[PDB]
Amino acid sequence: MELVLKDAQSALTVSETTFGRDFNEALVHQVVVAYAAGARQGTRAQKTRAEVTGSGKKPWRQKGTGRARSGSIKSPIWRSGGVTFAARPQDHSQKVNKKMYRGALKSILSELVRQDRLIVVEKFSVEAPKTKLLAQKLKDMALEDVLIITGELDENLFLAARNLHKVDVRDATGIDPVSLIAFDKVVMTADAVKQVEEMLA
Amino acid sequence: PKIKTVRGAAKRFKKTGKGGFKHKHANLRHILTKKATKRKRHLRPKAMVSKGDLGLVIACLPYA
Amino acid sequence: MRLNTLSPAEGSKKAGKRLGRGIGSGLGKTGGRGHKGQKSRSGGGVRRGFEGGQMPLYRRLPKFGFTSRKAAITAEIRLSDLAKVEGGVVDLNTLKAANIIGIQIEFAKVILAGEVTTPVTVRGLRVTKGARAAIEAAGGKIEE
Amino acid sequence: ARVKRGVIARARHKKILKQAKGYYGARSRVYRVAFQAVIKAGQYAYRDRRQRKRQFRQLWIARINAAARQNGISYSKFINGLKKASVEIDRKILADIAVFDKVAFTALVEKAKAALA
RNA sequence: UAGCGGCGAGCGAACGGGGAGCAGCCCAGAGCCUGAAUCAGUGUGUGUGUUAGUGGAAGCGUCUGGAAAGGCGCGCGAUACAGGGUGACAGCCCCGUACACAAAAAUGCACAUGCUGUGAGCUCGAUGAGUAGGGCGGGACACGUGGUAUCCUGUCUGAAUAUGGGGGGACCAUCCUCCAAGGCUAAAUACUCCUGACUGACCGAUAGUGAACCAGUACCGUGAGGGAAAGGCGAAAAGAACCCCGGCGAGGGGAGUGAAAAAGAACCUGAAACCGUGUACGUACAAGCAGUGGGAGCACGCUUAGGCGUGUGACUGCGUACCUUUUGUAUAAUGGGUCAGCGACUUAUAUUCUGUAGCAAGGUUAACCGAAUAGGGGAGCCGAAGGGAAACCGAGUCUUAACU
RNA sequence: GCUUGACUGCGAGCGUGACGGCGCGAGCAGGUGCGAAAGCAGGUCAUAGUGAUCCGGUGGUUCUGAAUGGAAGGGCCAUC
Ligand SMILES: [K+]
Ligand SMILES: [K+]
Ligand SMILES: [K+]
Ligand SMILES: [K+]
Ligand SMILES: [K+]
Ligand SMILES: [K+]
Ligand SMILES: [K+]
Ligand SMILES: [K+]
Ligand SMILES: [K+]
Ligand SMILES: [K+]
Ligand SMILES: [K+]
Ligand SMILES: [K+]
Ligand SMILES: [K+]
Ligand SMILES: [K+]
Ligand SMILES: [K+]
Ligand SMILES: [Mg+2]
Ligand SMILES: [Mg+2]
Ligand SMILES: [Mg+2]
Ligand SMILES: [Mg+2]
Ligand SMILES: [Mg+2]
Ligand SMILES: [Mg+2]
Ligand SMILES: [Mg+2]
Ligand SMILES: [Mg+2]
Ligand SMILES: [Mg+2]
Ligand SMILES: [Mg+2]
Ligand SMILES: [Mg+2]
Ligand SMILES: [Mg+2]
Ligand SMILES: [Mg+2]
Ligand SMILES: [Mg+2]
Ligand SMILES: [Mg+2]
Ligand SMILES: [Mg+2]
Ligand SMILES: [Mg+2]
Ligand SMILES: [Mg+2]
Ligand SMILES: [Mg+2]
Ligand SMILES: [Mg+2]
Ligand SMILES: [Mg+2]
Ligand SMILES: [Mg+2]
Ligand SMILES: [Mg+2]
Ligand SMILES: [Mg+2]
Ligand SMILES: [Mg+2]
Ligand SMILES: [Mg+2]
Ligand SMILES: [Mg+2]
Ligand SMILES: [Mg+2]
Ligand SMILES: [Mg+2]
Ligand SMILES: [Mg+2]
Ligand SMILES: [Mg+2]
Ligand SMILES: [Mg+2]
Ligand SMILES: [Mg+2]
Ligand SMILES: [Mg+2]
Ligand SMILES: [Mg+2]
Ligand SMILES: [Mg+2]
Ligand SMILES: [Mg+2]
Ligand SMILES: [Mg+2]
Ligand SMILES: [Mg+2]
Ligand SMILES: [Mg+2]
Ligand SMILES: [Mg+2]
Ligand SMILES: [Mg+2]
Ligand SMILES: [Mg+2]
Ligand SMILES: [Mg+2]
Ligand SMILES: [Mg+2]
Ligand SMILES: [Mg+2]
Ligand SMILES: [Mg+2]
Repeated sequence: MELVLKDAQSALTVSETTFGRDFNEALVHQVVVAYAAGARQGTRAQKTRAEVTGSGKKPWRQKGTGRARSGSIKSPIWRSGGVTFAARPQDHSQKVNKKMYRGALKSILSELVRQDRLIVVEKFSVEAPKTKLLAQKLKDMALEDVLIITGELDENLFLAARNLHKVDVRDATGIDPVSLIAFDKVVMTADAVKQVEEMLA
Repeated sequence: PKIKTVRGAAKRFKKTGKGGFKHKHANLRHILTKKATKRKRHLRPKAMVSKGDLGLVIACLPYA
Repeated sequence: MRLNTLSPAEGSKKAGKRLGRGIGSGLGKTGGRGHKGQKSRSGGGVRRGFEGGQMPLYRRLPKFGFTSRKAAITAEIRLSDLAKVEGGVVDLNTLKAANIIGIQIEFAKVILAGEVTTPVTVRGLRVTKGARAAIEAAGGKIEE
Repeated sequence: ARVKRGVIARARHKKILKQAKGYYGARSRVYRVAFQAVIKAGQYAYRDRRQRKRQFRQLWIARINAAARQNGISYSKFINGLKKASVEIDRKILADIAVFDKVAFTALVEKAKAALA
């Protein structure tokens, strides 16, 4: 399988397994959901009837008052009482089998190629750490919402991309499944494609 | 936490190849003189747990 | 392929039961617990093996046997494991290095399970009659 | 993810109270009472879709009987006569003709009497 | 798991393996020798942080509007599009932010070199006694006295001390291994009254702290102690000059402000129960879960002028609420005065089954490392073989002297 | 009258039980009694005469034996 470079107009050979496989929606869905679950902080709590501030005194005697029987001022039935099943901090992260993670990335990358959302270049860089330069470069390439994957992340390109919310600049080791789907186009350097090829195999 | 085995059940049942349980027969501990040799002979080999009882045994032995 | 065009496989995500949310649900009111008794109660239900007070099965049957400490340090090797070692000599140490047996295993037996299709020297392991024939038929040898 | 119930609870209560318009006292004002009133109104309406068919047939028969007896024959003989004459006009139509076209009703009675004779 | 266990309920290791972190020393003493090692207290330069700060880019026109940050048009900054504010939603109006800088004085830290005390090196010698061990009682060990090792000791005793002694789960022999009865020692580990910054598929005034508010207050209690309710005018007070009724009232009507005053301070929105005024229709010869099916009349709309719509509902068929609990409830059994708000199958971990996805005779990693949701890490776990109490044998095995 | 089949190992198949269990059983191996032999005999005309498990005792034992040899303790078989 071959992908033509836009600037150079050569032919970078790639594996059919990585860049030409069928889209496994069910697999991709699981990995994308797991990724979003991994982002959750899970920091919260409420107070059970044990944790609400107050006395353990029985509010009124069991029998004879003509009132419903009461035991705790902290009862979840009562205003100001405990939460029946009060939350605690939770870890929402899921296991993703290594092979399912890698399988999902190969499905995603293959689908980006089929949809013409993967753009391979020989090189992508800026002269100075200047946002205006990168903004002009993306205008020249007819790019707007773009994930740029480099083999080695340039400091000038990092700093130039930082204030453009539509643009993100990654190393090949820092690819994630959600980002490949989320951005409209994915620009990869030739060197990045080889590292991703080697990573997924 | 981990389920705890009912340790008394683990001393009385062993899991077989197809997932049944073997046990030792009752009635061969004592008061043996009055029992016929035939009856005792048939109580010597291990037996399989019956269908009605498998649910009870499985509950007791989650790591069988 | 967008974040709002991904769906789970059909059948992969069944909705959980929610008890006590009205007539239409089919689990309203009693929440599938029926009427009264110990099993209807919060925290209600009898322990594992309890039979209502009748001497339970795991107490009316006798204990038997003892546990062998030697069995815990004895392993079985399949013929399919013999090729997995490095360098064509099968002994305890090479089996341990290949992650075939645990490090505390002191005794091992090769059994007729799977196939051996290469000459292997087996040294210091017991071998079954059938495994011996299979190893020797593949040009192997067995050393006590 | 705390959920407040007010907006949905209000809509549900208002839906019931709208169906209880015209009912007396708490039955058009008070949710607990209105809900019972609306369920019972539904139960009766179900029952009375069946009863309506019974009540109308009863009315048609009573009127056919009156009109037949003005023409010198009982309902029971009249119906027998029409069946023997192979007339398949149903009771709703017979009762309508009995009121609105007396002459046509007399012709049906004469047909019935001829089939019986 | 091994075990412990009225062998019940339950309790529950270690060996060994993978990791984090890593560090070793001194006295029980004389000698030779100088005070070499290094830890404390007190200095003082050198950085490096802390306690105030400084600079910090770039926008106009027009439309709607009370007001523009919104729409439309055409520009500009961006190592700054974190965030907050501004009369509606602002990269460019303001405060910031990225980035670059700053300390008279005090101070944490890290090295540096003084002074004070501390003494290393080496050879020769020494090697913790009412102790170990025992008897009795108890306790601790996963181990409940058990066949019970080991540890602690209240009580009574009581060694050998390196040609010696402890341990290896009753005990003995053999072998192996260690040296008690003196002491010190960083790191990996535990926690947050408190300080700063940042974050949240956490709450949003009956929630969230008891407490968004002058709350541990009011209030209750002799006292310990218990313990509330209660947030929102508007962009701006521009918080209503003045006039009128009234008691030089309360309250109101004007006027005026404002985009708005049914935003007027009893102030955003302003539900429901509950209480009124007005209009249409019904209702004073009529018996009951109050509706439902049928249905005239009246009123008001529409208008093929046939009818339709809306409200009401004379008269008439049928018709004993709901929940709960029960063999069975109109039941004269239970519960609810009504409304609004809140109020009950959850969460964690283990285990089994079903569905679904991955990989497949394999599958999968844990801690941890890693800036890494990646990648590393296969220690382990499950599976591919069973039979037997077990030794053991093994596609068989057990049973039995041996199987038809 | 003569005897020890009131045998040991097993058991096709079946009955009866929620289960634990209980019952009936030709036939096979070993060894036996009676009878001349065919054959019969695994107690008694049959149906009551009974007590799970734990804990422990006694005898036996090609099992186990916490460094190793033993032993203790445990297992298995018989029995209380
Ligand atoms: K960016
Ligand atoms: K159920
Ligand atoms: K504008
Ligand atoms: K702003
Ligand atoms: K002593
Ligand atoms: K020694
Ligand atoms: K409180
Ligand atoms: K409160
Ligand atoms: K009626
Ligand atoms: K009752
Ligand atoms: K009563
Ligand atoms: K489950
Ligand atoms: K599964
Ligand atoms: K067999
Ligand atoms: K025989
Ligand atoms: Mg609360
Ligand atoms: Mg991983
Ligand atoms: Mg016995
Ligand atoms: Mg149901
Ligand atoms: Mg109930
Ligand atoms: Mg009952
Ligand atoms: Mg029940
Ligand atoms: Mg309870
Ligand atoms: Mg391994
Ligand atoms: Mg909310
Ligand atoms: Mg109303
Ligand atoms: Mg500025
Ligand atoms: Mg506004
Ligand atoms: Mg010593
Ligand atoms: Mg000792
Ligand atoms: Mg002692
Ligand atoms: Mg002792
Ligand atoms: Mg003692
Ligand atoms: Mg003790
Ligand atoms: Mg014991
Ligand atoms: Mg010892
Ligand atoms: Mg001591
Ligand atoms: Mg509050
Ligand atoms: Mg509110
Ligand atoms: Mg007071
Ligand atoms: Mg305001
Ligand atoms: Mg006034
Ligand atoms: Mg407002
Ligand atoms: Mg208001
Ligand atoms: Mg009238
Ligand atoms: Mg009258
Ligand atoms: Mg009247
Ligand atoms: Mg009346
Ligand atoms: Mg009607
Ligand atoms: Mg009636
Ligand atoms: Mg009753
Ligand atoms: Mg009834
Ligand atoms: Mg009554
Ligand atoms: Mg009642
Ligand atoms: Mg009651
Ligand atoms: Mg009541
Ligand atoms: Mg096995
Ligand atoms: Mg059989
Ligand atoms: Mg006991
Ligand atoms: Mg030994
Ligand atoms: Mg030993
Ligand atoms: Mg023994």
